[PDB]
Amino acid sequence: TSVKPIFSRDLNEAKRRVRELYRAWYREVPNTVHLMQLDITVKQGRDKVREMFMKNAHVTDPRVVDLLVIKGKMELQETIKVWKQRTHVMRFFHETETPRPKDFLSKFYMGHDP
Amino acid sequence: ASATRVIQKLRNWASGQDLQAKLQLRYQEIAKRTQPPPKLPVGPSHKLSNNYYCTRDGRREVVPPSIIMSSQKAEKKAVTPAPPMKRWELSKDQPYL
Amino acid sequence: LLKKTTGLVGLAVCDTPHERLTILYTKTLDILKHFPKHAAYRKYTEQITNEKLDMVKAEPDVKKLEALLQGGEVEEVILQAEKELSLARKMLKWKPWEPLVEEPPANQWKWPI
Amino acid sequence: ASNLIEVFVDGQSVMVEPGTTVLQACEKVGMQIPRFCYHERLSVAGNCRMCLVEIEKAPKVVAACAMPVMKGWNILTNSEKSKKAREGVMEFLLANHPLDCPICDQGGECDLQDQSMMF
Amino acid sequence: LTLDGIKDRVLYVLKLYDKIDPEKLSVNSHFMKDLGLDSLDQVEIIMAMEDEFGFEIPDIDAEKLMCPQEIVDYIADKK
Amino acid sequence: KRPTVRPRSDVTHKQLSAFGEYVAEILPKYVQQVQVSCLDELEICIHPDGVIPTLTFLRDHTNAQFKSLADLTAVDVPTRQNRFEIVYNLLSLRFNSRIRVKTYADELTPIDSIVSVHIAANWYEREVWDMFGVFFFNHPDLRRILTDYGFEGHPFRKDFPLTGYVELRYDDEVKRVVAEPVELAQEFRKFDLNSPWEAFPAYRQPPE
Amino acid sequence: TYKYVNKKEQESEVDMKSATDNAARILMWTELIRGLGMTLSYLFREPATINYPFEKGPLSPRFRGEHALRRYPSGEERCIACKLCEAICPAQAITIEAEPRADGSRRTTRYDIDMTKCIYCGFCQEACPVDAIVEGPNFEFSTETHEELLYNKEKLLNNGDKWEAEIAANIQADYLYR
Ligand code: SF4
Ligand code: SF4
Ligand code: FES
Repeated sequence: TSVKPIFSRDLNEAKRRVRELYRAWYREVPNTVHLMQLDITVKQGRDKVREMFMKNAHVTDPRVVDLLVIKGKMELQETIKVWKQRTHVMRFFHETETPRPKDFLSKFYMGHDP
Repeated sequence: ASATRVIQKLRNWASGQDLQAKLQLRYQEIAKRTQPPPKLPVGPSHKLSNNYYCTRDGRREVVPPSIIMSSQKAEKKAVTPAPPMKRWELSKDQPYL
Repeated sequence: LLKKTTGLVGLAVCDTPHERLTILYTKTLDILKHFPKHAAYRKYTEQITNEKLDMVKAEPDVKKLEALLQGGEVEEVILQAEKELSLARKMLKWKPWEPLVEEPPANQWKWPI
Repeated sequence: ASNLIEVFVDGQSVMVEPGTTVLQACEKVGMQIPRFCYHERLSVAGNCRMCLVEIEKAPKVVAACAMPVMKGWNILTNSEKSKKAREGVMEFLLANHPLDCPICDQGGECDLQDQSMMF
Repeated sequence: LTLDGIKDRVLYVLKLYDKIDPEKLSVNSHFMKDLGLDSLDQVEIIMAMEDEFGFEIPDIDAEKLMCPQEIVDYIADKK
Repeated sequence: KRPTVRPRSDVTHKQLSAFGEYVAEILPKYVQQVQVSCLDELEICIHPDGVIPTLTFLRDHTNAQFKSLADLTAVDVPTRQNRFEIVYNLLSLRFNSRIRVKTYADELTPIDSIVSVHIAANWYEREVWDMFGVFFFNHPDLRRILTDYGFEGHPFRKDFPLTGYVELRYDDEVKRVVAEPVELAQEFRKFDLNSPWEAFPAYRQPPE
Repeated sequence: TYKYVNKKEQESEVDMKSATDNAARILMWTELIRGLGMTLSYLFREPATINYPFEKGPLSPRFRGEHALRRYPSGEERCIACKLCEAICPAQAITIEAEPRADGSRRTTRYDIDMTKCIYCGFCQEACPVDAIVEGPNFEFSTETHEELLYNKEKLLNNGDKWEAEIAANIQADYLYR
């Protein structure tokens, strides 16, 4: 149960890197919304960033947290210099997809998918 | 090929090359679109004897690679992967352009 | 005479190829003397360095020296000696004569699965 | 090794019970001898002659589906004699077999086709 | 160092923060023990301090800036 | 002699075996296995810690001079613990030879990038990261190079589906190119094209 | 061996006549004038343009065009529902469903080939054991809708009945090679 660290010895500086990445994403969201002419507002873009972080927040392996930080830096840098376009940014919101309600009655009425 | 002699001389002088000798438009020298039927030959294995497949099964002669050294299984002069490459000779036909 | 060009872009023409090769091989031997005695890299690199130094000292002609060394042109031989010296320093830092660092898993190199 | 006998498949030693056939010893080692008439839940027939294999220092190939291993036999399964026997038997089957493969329900499920391609 | 000015400017930033209500917030009140926030909420408060003060605060000091009191004396002995 | 069988020269096999012994005894700290195939190709399998010394030695040695990197790739074999096998094919123009260097990694142990040794390793390691998710230490700019912008998942892995998870289409309501969960008008029909009879007895694995 | 494309032997010195030649070359544009002249020569050749659609580009009997399902001279469908064409089809553009016919013959109930998925590689026509599926020489079948390129058995049989006077002749011309 002993492995080689990637960047972080334990969860502490891994969480420090998480906080730095979240800080820079929070900085970049208004610039993203202003530059790429997004229909969304600044508030819900920051909410999207925050709930992405909370989606990934359940992991406590330092290597996995380091790799998630690395991938977040790639996504953020890809947003800094604008290669990721308006469609790629708006892919985070799924506004064109009808969501699937999680109740048994609705999943029974639609089809056989559990 | 239907060009007059005046236009042919003008083209030859203007390009510096003999153009009527090598025309890029094919007129009659190409092969006929209808050909006599062929008869393709057969290969070396088309024989009725001494042709057992085990004697010519190249696919089954492949062996697993020979382990030179393994970490679990396993004064001399230094060597190279091959003798050094011989220097290329200059072209005797046209060495320079 | 002197070579007008080496035939390779970005490679200069060395007007003193014997002295440069001599000092490069001497520096290579001197840095190889710091290696452990049982180092196979030290033994082999000393073998090639000694052979090439002997051939350089034996042949004073540039073209015959290139034909003897058969490593391209003498400028390429000088560049290879420089890279061998840097590699000798890197081997001395890395110490690869030690035993195997960590055994691979049991089916790490088993193909096919 | 009480009531067990040592036999060899391609030089590899293996313990077998008495009455174990050559084909059974070969599949105990891990090689499937070609077969057409042998089924492990049917009685032994021994007629298709596809399981003919060469025993070391034996001039005649034996049918692995019916012949039991005796003692210390070296079963050369991938020998020249065994390959020639398999080639001859498949040639004799496909001599009178009809060219019905596209109109056959046994398209990719054909032991005859697969053993043709393999042996 | 304009202690009262930096103090009520920090309190104004905390009032302006939309997630937390003004009524139970105090100077010595603690972010997770009292206010029920998250570490992400805490670093959002720190970034509000950033863009309202104009000077950088490193990630290291953020885990010590845990009540408005540490914020106000940190800017007091930093400015 | 046989017109249907590829001719075999054993001098290349002897030379590559000698060079494999040479490299193995020069670097016993990292080299884990040395093999020469029936195709006369030398493969040297090393520890991930010795990627930089092995590549530097092969590039800068007088007897090696493997100054040209043929390619850098990864093979996903998801039955072993370190499922990504990183393969470096190198070419020696001085000695007219080719060599292969293998190492291993999994999803959570990155290996050292060799951009300092060969410059094509920049884009090749970018490709390996984009296709397999193998991180590379000390890279100048490791990012995606082939997938879509913001593509989630590494598609050359064995467990990644062939058709993927999302597909793009133009939505007129939002006037954009949007991503949907993938739905195929005709499903890709998988074919079980494996004969139940063993083809090559030379590669017969022993029973478990 | 090897040769030099830009290297020149030794030196041609620096002579006054050579300097005057170079100065005349880059002052009176001699290479420009000769390039103009041979472009004028091509102005005075004959164009290589054929008169489409009244003239057609030459082809070969091997040409892989629009797919078609052939018949025997009796009129029976050549296809025997053996599915090797869809087994070998590298783009998976062939879908086949089959059942015994009322007289018990092994025939297809569905034979769909997607032109928008097909790569026009001839693997079906070279894997067909009875010369049923062919890539006939039709290529002028561009449609205005995506649906019209989704062929079924009726469309393929209609194509085979339409192009049989040419497909059979091409197969007669080329079948000795294959
Ligand atoms: S020509 Fe088209 S239909 Fe025929 S096998 Fe090739 S891709 Fe499939
Ligand atoms: S290969 Fe020929 S006979 Fe067989 S199913 Fe296809 S079209 Fe029909
Ligand atoms: S399997 Fe038929 S003879 Fe043995």
